[PDB]
Amino acid sequence: IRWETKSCQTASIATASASAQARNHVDAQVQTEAPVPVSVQPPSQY
Amino acid sequence: RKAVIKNADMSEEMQQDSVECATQALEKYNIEKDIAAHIKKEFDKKYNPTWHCIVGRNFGSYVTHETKHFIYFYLGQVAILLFKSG
Repeated sequence: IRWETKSCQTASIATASASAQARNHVDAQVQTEAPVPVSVQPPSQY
Repeated sequence: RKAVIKNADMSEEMQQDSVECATQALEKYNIEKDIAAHIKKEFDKKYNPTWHCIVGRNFGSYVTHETKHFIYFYLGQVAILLFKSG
């Protein structure tokens, strides 16, 4: 005959943002040098 | 660039908006993580959280989504997966 009223509640939760990324690239530039440290005719005496 | 939708379980309005949002994201950002972030954030605002977005040229996925909130499409050679879950 005794009806008791009760109130229930569950705990809340917490989320968080995040990200993923594959490997990254970057540019590059090269110029080949053309040095010619060469004389005309060295008179050798080997 | 040209948008091609391959799969969708999504209303026509969200489909077109997803493309438009991804299109702007791809114009604005070069890095996939930032492209995804733009697309995700815009959807949470317009269509309520919680959306997730994956952007890339090479991947496989296995995900669980809410009904009527999933699309997979290309912009050129870049695939975009967008869905709601949570």
